[PDB]
Amino acid sequence: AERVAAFLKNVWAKEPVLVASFAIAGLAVILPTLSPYTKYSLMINXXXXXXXXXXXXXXXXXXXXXXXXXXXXXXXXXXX
Amino acid sequence: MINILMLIIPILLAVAFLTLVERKVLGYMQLRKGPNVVGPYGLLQPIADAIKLFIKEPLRPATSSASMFILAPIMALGLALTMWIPLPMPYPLINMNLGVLFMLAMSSLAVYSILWSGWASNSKYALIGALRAVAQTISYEVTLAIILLSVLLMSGSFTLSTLITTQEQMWLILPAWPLAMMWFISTLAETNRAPFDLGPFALFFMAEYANIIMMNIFTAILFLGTSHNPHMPELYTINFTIKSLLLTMSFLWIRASYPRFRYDQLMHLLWKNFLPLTLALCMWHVSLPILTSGIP
Amino acid sequence: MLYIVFILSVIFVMGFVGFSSKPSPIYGGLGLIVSGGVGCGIVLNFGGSFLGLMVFLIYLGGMMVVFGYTTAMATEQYPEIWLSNKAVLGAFVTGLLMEFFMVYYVLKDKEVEVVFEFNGLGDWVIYDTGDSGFFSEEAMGIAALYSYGTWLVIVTGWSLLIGVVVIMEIT
Amino acid sequence: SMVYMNIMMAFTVSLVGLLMYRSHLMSSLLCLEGMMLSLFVMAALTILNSHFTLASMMPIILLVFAACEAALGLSLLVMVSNTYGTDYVQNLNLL
Amino acid sequence: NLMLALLTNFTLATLLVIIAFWLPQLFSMKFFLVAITFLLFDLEIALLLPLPWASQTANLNTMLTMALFLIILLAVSLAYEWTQKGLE
Amino acid sequence: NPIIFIIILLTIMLGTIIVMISSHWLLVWIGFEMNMLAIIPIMMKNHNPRATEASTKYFLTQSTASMLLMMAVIINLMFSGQWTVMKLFNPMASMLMTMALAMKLGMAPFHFWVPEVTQGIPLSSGLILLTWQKLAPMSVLYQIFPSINLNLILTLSVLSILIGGWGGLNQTQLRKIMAYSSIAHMGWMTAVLPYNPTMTLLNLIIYIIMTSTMFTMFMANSTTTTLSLSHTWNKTPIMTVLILATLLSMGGLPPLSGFMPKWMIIQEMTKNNSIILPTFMAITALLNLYFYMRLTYSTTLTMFPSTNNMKMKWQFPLMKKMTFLPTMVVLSTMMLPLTPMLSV
Amino acid sequence: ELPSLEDLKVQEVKVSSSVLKAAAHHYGAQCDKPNKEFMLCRWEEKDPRRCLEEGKLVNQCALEFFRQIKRHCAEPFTEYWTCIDYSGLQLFRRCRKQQAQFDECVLDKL
Amino acid sequence: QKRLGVDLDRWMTIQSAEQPHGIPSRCHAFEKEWIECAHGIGSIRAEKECKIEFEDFRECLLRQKTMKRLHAIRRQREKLIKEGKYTPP
Amino acid sequence: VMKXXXXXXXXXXXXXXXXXXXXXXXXXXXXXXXXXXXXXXXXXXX
Amino acid sequence: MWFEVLPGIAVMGVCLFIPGMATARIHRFSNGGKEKRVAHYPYQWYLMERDRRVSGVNRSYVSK
Repeated sequence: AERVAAFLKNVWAKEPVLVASFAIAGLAVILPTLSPYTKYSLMINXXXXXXXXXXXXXXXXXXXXXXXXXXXXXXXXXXX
Repeated sequence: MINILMLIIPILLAVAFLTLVERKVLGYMQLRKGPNVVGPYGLLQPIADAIKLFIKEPLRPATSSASMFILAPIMALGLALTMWIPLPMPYPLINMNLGVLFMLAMSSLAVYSILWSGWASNSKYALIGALRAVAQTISYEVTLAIILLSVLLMSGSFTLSTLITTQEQMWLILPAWPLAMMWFISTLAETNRAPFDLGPFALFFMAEYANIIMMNIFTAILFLGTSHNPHMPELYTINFTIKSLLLTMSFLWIRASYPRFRYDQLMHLLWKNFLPLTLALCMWHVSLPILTSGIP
Repeated sequence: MLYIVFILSVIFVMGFVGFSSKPSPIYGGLGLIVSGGVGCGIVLNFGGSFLGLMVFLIYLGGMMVVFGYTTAMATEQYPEIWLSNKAVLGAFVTGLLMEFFMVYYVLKDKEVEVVFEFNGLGDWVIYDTGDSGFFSEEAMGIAALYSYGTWLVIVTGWSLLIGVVVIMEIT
Repeated sequence: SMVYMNIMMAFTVSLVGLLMYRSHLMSSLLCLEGMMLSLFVMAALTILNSHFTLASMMPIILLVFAACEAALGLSLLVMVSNTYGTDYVQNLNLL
Repeated sequence: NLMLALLTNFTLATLLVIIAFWLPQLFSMKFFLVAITFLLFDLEIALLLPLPWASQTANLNTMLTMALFLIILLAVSLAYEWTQKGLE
Repeated sequence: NPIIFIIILLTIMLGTIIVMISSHWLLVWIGFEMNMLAIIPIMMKNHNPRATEASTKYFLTQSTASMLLMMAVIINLMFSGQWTVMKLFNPMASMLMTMALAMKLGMAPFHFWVPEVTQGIPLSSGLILLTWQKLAPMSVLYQIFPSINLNLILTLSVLSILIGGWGGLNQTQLRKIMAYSSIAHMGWMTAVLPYNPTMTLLNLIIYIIMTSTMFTMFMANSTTTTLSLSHTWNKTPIMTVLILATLLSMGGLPPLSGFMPKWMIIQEMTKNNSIILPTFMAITALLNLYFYMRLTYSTTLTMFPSTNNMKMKWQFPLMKKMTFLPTMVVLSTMMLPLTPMLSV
Repeated sequence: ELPSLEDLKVQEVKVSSSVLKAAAHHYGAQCDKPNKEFMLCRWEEKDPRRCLEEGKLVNQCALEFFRQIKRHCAEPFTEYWTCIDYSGLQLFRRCRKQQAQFDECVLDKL
Repeated sequence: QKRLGVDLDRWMTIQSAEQPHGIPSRCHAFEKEWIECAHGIGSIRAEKECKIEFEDFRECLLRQKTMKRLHAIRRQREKLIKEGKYTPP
Repeated sequence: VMKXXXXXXXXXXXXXXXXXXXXXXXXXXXXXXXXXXXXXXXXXXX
Repeated sequence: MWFEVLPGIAVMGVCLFIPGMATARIHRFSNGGKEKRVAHYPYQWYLMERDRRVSGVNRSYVSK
């Protein structure tokens, strides 16, 4: 190594707080794209209804039923 | 509405009795003894200082610039007491729509107290010395804003009541481990004498000591709490008083143990040492509720 | 007593009377504390706690604080008393008579103005809103957003990059 | 109608206060802060009453650009006090 | 009321001033750059204020790219500050 | 200055792009104030007492200009409440819109800063950044061409050529003459805006190019008529021939392509039953020509500015657009009279 | 403008407390059709002037649901209601133990 | 616009547009008339065809027509002092 | 209104089809104590 | 020893202990249930508005 081994141990000796400024902020950018866990957070965020629900008048339609518990609609059940 | 009067007079007593604890803890840290000649264990001195400094002790005017010198204690004592209002002591006095925004603003408005006192004296050596003390207070409020915005980003909104609910079993010291060290240093901003030091003298530091208790309780909510328990408000308050005073001893610890930083090197602590660390943590605390689901 | 916004709006103009008048930059500096702090209350009364506290954090927690430095850098030590100053008191007395004389005409609700718009009652229609929303509402419950307005975030970032670089080149 | 008769009046009073001078150049920049403060309140009332929700971010952006001018123009004021003794409108050289 | 809480604090603060006075009977341009940096950073903090407030409802893929971007330029401004800052 | 001077210069280029490509009222507000933060460092440059005085006089006039413009934006919420740049929808907001844009431009009542700002600029590179800056308020005026009252635009256009035509007669400073030709040309700009918004964009094209040809030929350092005098014999004699093509073109002369604005501005106005105004335009334009009449005698004559010191080494300036642009500035009236359609 | 008559508003309304209604979200499951009819009326026709007869059915069905709780399992419901008001603004926390006592009584009924 | 924004979106300018979550405008229904009336160039240069739908829309933001009406009721209520006045609540 | 000119009909709006909130600004002029309590969501906040 | 220091903490275990107890014990007198509700968002305020409309005209917090 020409600068990988040379210009790393010098940074630990001369101001090692600057190592933390690039590494922790670096992991803040790279890790969100790599991890297959960000998909779950988007699912519940859209599922949480802040506004009141709206009923649509159905004329021959699928995947829609009554307000009572039935196998219809989205209704996220990701890890209970 | 008697509650406001129950958050001024016993609060001013806590500021009055602080001078004893500052003299006794630092005393035992220096192998000397605290006050004893005054009362049973020197407990009658905070009232004795109040009669001494206010009644017979006069003020020789340097210039007395009409509106100022009498306006600066209003910005000192008044703004320090308004900070007590939104504090989530079981059920707070008129709970704010946003808690910490009122907390950060009135602390940043407390900068004027040392500014108007700099204008109060005609001498140029006083105001240049004053602006140097403003420079310390002005800089560490940037870090005070950043650390707060990264702690809240983990859990809760700006409301102070939601900061109790997040600490049901786990303190915010452990997830914000470098920030717990960072916030403790940044609280030493309003002329705390531990990092660096610059109407009458008496009531001026009565506001400055009040801000020390204010930051001590503010640390005891943002980082401490243990539980809430709505059934018994007594069990929370007894536990809170121990947690808050243990941090109050630590401000009497840094002042006792550590010398002045050199003003320039204190400004080299910020921007060069603190701000690259806090912003990297601020970057890190943005990603955390997105990496793993947790946006309340 | 019955009015909330209208009483504070008079104090708001009263602060600006000290800006039309020139009572030295120190006393004029006190205007931004009085009119600024009351200026929060005018915003706060209609709703939106976040936007009302923005003046507390920036104008009262930065802007005038930095303006406190420059008063010490140039034109410092002593402010001259406005009672002794000529025409400064004259601008002050004419400034208040443009507002206080008008308030007497605002009494009995409606008033004649330079513009076509009238004063009105300002008690029942003071809020101008019924129930509107419920949870996370009041227009400023979700006030600022990085979503949708992605372009505005970049350009604000550009100007704040300019500010740090440019002032360094000036001084 | 009711409130707008005062905050528009405060804007016109500050408009006079800018262009009127008593030799102090610090007071003009102080009035520029007031001008943006009066523009802040006038924008706030129009957005908060008529529930826009989207336009609420706009005075926050306006607040940023308020401080952009009231610092970079303030830095030039310091440069006048570096070249000359004290800041005055009367102290000029340009023809 | 909020005004009832405020006025009671200020009136008793001024009352102590009445006791304090009536009752007794007998230069450097380098520090300006600090105020400049402070005010310019405040607005970036003001733009970074709605972080634990707007992330609850809005899309995360659109926000994260923009949220970090403000802190990046907040550090890039400091990167320009490092090359000849001052003796203070 | 290294890359940072180019970055600052690029943000003025980017700043006007926000003004050009826009739909929101606060978006153009940012675009104007993006320039305010970016012109000032180039206004300073050489650490001068004149530069400090010019920048402070530039800021305090143009900061008040933007805040008057923001009032027009807020009244657009008071009435209608639509934030799309098309119409003011008010007889009150239109007054505070046009007068605020008049402050940023060199229009009649707010002209006093223009000559004293131009004097305080250190270099010819900074002198371009006022003539190019006038594109930004002109771009907004093209967008809001209706709903704006004739009584407070055309009066400001007529008076500007009057005060511009008398404002350079008692001046010898080369920067001051260019600053008052700016005030003179702005009267020809806003006069078209009611009588078809087209040709105002072409009037910019002719003006911006013709002004840029001047300062690029003023790279050989000259601040006064007497300093530009020592150029005929001590310096190159072919350079005096090419400046002659730009001096005479700024005034109303038909063989040169500086008559191409004065071609269509009169033509479009006469179509709409107005003859008494275009008469007043052309006669006052001769006073604008009269500055260059006495300024051509600095180059055509000997005038005796010999100076004992003679330059042997050849001059090497920037001269970026000093060759391509004067060829278009001298002759285009025969080349492209159909360019009215191509531009707008 | 022409508004509705003086005797248009339905009798017997707002007898229940604010948090008493919030205590049971079983109202979302049982008696849901008349609530959804009024909801669909509002999005189609924005005016309250036309959709008021549907709202009369809402107020009538609401009383039919609460009277069933008045007849059967009044003891565990009121105990859950005293629990829900004793807490601050949590409204669901520190009351899960008494929520176990509820539903168990209701399980005997439909 | 002097230069149009083609193949890119940066608008979100007009009222009653895409909501932040689902929050409505105070004058949402009135612009549903106004935008639909003036989507073509017919009432843009003349502005006479949509005069009926503009007056009601101007009434929504200012409420000046209701302000003059409520003042007339309040003045006549003050006229009933020491006369035939009655208060139901 | 009995001797004046107002009919108290048709409303202020000329559309007479949409009909907005209407009594958001009105909400009865009589009894000011009830009106002050109704428009106090931000003020006091209890 | 600590027979001198801890009385300085015990006096703080009264005066600083007051604001926590005074804010809690006051709800006994203001309410017949030891609770005061905070709005935060317009939905919870409307619930408080209809609570004053039902049974107790003046009182905000009341059963049934």
